[PDB]
Amino acid sequence: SWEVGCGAPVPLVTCDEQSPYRTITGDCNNRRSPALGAANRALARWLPAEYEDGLAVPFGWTQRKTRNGFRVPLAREVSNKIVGYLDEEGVLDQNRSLLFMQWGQIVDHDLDFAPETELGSSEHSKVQCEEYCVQGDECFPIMFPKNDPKLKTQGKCMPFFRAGFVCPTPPYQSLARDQINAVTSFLDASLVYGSEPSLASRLRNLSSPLGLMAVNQEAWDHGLAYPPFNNVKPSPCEFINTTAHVPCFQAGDSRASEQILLATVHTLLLREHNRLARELKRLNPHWDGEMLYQEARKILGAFIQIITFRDYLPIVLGSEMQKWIPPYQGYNNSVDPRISNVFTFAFRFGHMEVPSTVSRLDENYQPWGPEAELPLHTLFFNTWRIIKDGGIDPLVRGLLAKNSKLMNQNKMVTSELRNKLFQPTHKVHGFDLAAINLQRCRDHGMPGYNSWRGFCGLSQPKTLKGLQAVLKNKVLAKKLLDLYKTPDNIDIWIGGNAEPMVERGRVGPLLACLLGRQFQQIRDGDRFWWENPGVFTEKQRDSLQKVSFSRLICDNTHITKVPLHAFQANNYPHDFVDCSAVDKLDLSPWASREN
Ligand code: HEM
Ligand SMILES: *[C@@H]1O[C@H](CO)[C@@H](O[C@@H]2O[C@H](CO)[C@@H](O[C@@H]3O[C@H](CO)[C@@H](O)[C@H](O)[C@@H]3O)[C@H](O)[C@H]2NC(C)=O)[C@H](O)[C@H]1NC(C)=O
Ligand SMILES: *[C@@H]1O[C@H](CO)[C@@H](O[C@@H]2O[C@H](CO)[C@@H](O[C@H]3O[C@H](CO)[C@@H](O)[C@H](O)[C@@H]3O)[C@H](O)[C@H]2NC(C)=O)[C@H](O)[C@H]1NC(C)=O
Ligand SMILES: *[C@@H]1O[C@H](CO)[C@@H](O[C@@H]2O[C@H](CO)[C@@H](O[C@H]3O[C@H](CO)[C@@H](O)[C@H](O)[C@@H]3O)[C@H](O)[C@H]2NC(C)=O)[C@H](O)[C@H]1NC(C)=O
Ligand SMILES: *[C@@H]1O[C@H](CO)[C@@H](O[C@@H]2O[C@H](CO)[C@@H](O)[C@H](O)[C@H]2NC(C)=O)[C@H](O)[C@H]1NC(C)=O
Ligand SMILES: [C-]#N
Ligand SMILES: [Ca+2]
Repeated sequence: SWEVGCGAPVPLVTCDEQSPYRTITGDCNNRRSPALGAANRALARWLPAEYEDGLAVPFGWTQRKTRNGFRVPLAREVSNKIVGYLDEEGVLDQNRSLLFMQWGQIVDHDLDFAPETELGSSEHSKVQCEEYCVQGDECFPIMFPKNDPKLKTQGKCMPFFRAGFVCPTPPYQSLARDQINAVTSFLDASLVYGSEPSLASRLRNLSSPLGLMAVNQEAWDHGLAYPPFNNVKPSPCEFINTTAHVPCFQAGDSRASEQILLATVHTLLLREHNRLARELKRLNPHWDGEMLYQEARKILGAFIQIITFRDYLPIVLGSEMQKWIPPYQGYNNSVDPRISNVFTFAFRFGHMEVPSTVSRLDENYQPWGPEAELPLHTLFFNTWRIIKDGGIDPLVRGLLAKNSKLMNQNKMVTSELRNKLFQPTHKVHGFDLAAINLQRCRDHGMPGYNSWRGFCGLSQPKTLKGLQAVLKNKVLAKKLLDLYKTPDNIDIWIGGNAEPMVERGRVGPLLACLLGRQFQQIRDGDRFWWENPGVFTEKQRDSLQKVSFSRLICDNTHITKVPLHAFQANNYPHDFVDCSAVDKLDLSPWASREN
């Protein structure tokens, strides 16, 4: 191999060795190997990278060069021919709330982020990629095929910059390109507390010794908090309505404002922290701020794991859950906690669960005003609809009352995502998330579909008839091969999502496998898992088993009617109960009795 230790912005420090608290960076989780699982290191590889030049050039870069003998089809074309649909009727998941979608994006943002290459602060490279669609260094444009309506209207391509890689970020050359993960691999609520020490400090309110998180001083939501505005300008959130001039929210993660519902749950998590921090002061008045913040931070993270593994994963993986995530047996120092590259694509199954509209409901769960129901596209980087149009209560009710989009082989990704995506850097509402994913798959050097089928010990179709049988769909199998020419070349993202769903889950055989393995590893390899003996006490754990998202809603909003089981489609009011019927989190076990 080569250089068993490359790396940059890898910061400060080494282990307090006996501290009861996680680092912010993720360091010191594992003792023998302290960097394992930290932020700003390469995504792990379960299989060797597959580039056009075996080193870094993505398949589809140089156009005389084929992959296994054939030209790779354009990203946008695979989007246009296989991913899109018009009829939004009957596309909803009859047994999964919109919260099911939303929680996936959170967990996801807790685990991974491969940021786009920068080297662009007063640059025209950003422009050479935007204005001329010139493929070059880090610019790897998504061209439009002939007859694409976007030609007549936007340009010749959609800009697109490659993701960042390890040793440097400028050119480089020596070995195989590995993409960076800028967040910690552990399910540790980093999307709330940050993954950098610098950032994590800024988010805190270090004026009062109460272990609180910095909150907004310009706007309030019925006496309830809002995360602070981010003051970098230009601001994406400002651009979408210059008259309101409302900036994006500032949070542990940089994506918090990407879409209105993600910002919403970001606020719930911010509010639960401060809530905990002051409930913990009540009980332990001697405690100093640092201890409040840290104990609060520990409880909250405990919260995100419990919800994720008890309530979310079982209805995603389904009958495939037990196969991959057997019951807990304690921490295993030999297990690699790092998020694999391919995961960052397998976990994108969620993109096909995002419905076309977002609704605001009143106190009786009725349409909130004349413009209650909004197009998803008008909500990307939209924070003014929250601050200036209702607060989060109308949105939380939407989450609870409305359905997610069911994945459908004939209706994959909604046009609001496939045709009208807003990107922070740019100005237009016309990017394609489906096309970007596909392009990105090649950017990261993903192996194909069959290499992954194999990895997981499933069959590897080689023929139109073979794919037919796997996909249980003739027309899909036919469209897929007309474009890819062989099942070997199909991109992991679309290839994985095209499979029929497993019994009682929301993904198929190949996806269940990739997702399962990863989640089994972050749990078995995390020294601070909430169930691991020593982290919490008998008594503390016992109380933690009682948490639920419904409760999270009750303590932190003015919604008084909620479902018991928030992840499944619930109807109002039959399925809704009073918050007073919902198990609370008993923090008595956190009291420290003296002398
Ligand atoms: C708008 C977007 C969403 C909803 C309205 C949305 C939703 C999800 C869900 C529900 C996911 C999982 C259950 C999920 C996973 C991942 N996404 Fe993501 N998403 C919206 C928009 C975007 C955009 C834009 C990107 C950037 C893609 C790129 O490569 O440039 C994006 C990415 C991802 C992603 C990769 C994260 C990473 O490792 O960098 C997921 C794992 N989503 N989305
Ligand atoms: C940009 O953002 C502003 C919000 O700052 C949006 O303006 C809002 O527009 C509506 C009407 O178009 C105003 O509401 C009106 O009055 C009452 C509500 O009290 C209602 O009953 C009426 O039917 C009507 O809807 C609202 O007050 C106004 N907000 C302000 C203070 O300007 C605007 O629509 C956004 N424009 C863009 C570019 O999206
Ligand atoms: C909508 O999704 C619901 C959420 O998963 C689902 O509820 C699930 O119902 C089954 C009932 O069979 C439960 O699974 C267990 O049931 C019994 C225990 O009574 C066991 O003997 C079984 O082996 C199995 O372990 C789940 O507990 C329950 N899921 C959750 C998370 O609550 C509904 O059935 C779905 N509704 C429709 C219409 O399909
Ligand atoms: C850091 O922590 C500070 C201490 O909690 C916090 O200051 C407090 O801010 C609240 C809310 O803005 C104020 O409480 C309320 O005051 C009257 C009620 O008497 C209301 O009319 C207000 O609207 C408000 O809800 C307190 O006045 C204030 N506490 C003190 C003693 O100054 C800071 O806001 C926190 N800083 C950040 C950036 O989050
Ligand atoms: C911790 O997990 C590891 C990793 O799976 C397990 O290690 C296995 O150990 C056996 C010998 O006992 C070897 O044959 C395999 O190489 C390992 N499994 C694989 C495929 O990685 C181990 O079971 C766990 N250790 C403890 C103490 O629970
Ligand atoms: C994710 N966006
Ligand atoms: Ca994390």
